[PDB]
Amino acid sequence: NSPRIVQSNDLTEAAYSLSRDQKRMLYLFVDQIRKSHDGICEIHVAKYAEIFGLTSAEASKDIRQALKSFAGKEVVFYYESFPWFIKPAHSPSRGLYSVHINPYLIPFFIGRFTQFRLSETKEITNPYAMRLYESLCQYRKPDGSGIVSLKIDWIIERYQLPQSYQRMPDFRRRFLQVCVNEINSRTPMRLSYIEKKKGRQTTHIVFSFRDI
DNA sequence: ACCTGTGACAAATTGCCCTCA
DNA sequence: TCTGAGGGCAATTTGTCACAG
DNA sequence: GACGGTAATT
DNA sequence: GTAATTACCG
Ligand SMILES: [Mg+2]
Ligand SMILES: [Mg+2]
Repeated sequence: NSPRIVQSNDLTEAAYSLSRDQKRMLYLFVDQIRKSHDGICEIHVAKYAEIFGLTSAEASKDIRQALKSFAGKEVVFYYESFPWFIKPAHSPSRGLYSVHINPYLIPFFIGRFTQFRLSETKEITNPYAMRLYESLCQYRKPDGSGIVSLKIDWIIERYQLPQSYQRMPDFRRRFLQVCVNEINSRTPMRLSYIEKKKGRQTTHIVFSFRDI
């Protein structure tokens, strides 16, 4: 049974922009941190490859490029911004990377919490769909169902959606429908929604879900 | 002016393949 | 030989915007 | 490369 | 023929 990720709701609702590969690595960091400290973590290429059904080569490519793409990335808890890394990653041994997570991030990870097993999200491709599945997990009930109304502006400012998704039809076509379809095809969740409006503008999205 | 969706194009990402220390 | 660090790809997805209703 | 199987050399 | 350590090859 795959690793049970838990995280403070403050991270689920933080403002940041990470790729799929970066979020994948981040889940393992959160797992390492929680089992305890000082903040120094490690990643093995071959274990990553086995976890996500990747080759060693493509695993190596994903880790390396995610890792160099962390530089300058920042995290906002609503309104405080932090860098993810305080030192570049580096490899003491072949197939092994050592990373220095900002120790000031530790209390935001382990605290009003969100939890999901890693197999639920490891087939998801779109990172915004990972964000959506995390925010839905934050409201899930023991039995596996839930319902929540999210404000569109808050979705855009938390997930840092790109500017053209401020136009609602592109928001619908390239984010909402794709990430709902992905969740429904790639997780053990079954998700539906309906739109809440005010005048001509759509202001919130109401998600209902149950477990299969 | 506001809303919706679709058609196109560009930019990014994906799972691939190959090569050599 | 088995790893993994590189070097590439075509097909597909994602981000953007012009245009009609 | 890094590691271990296998022949080779004392 | 054996023993055992070793260069090196895959
Ligand atoms: Mg990859
Ligand atoms: Mg999709």
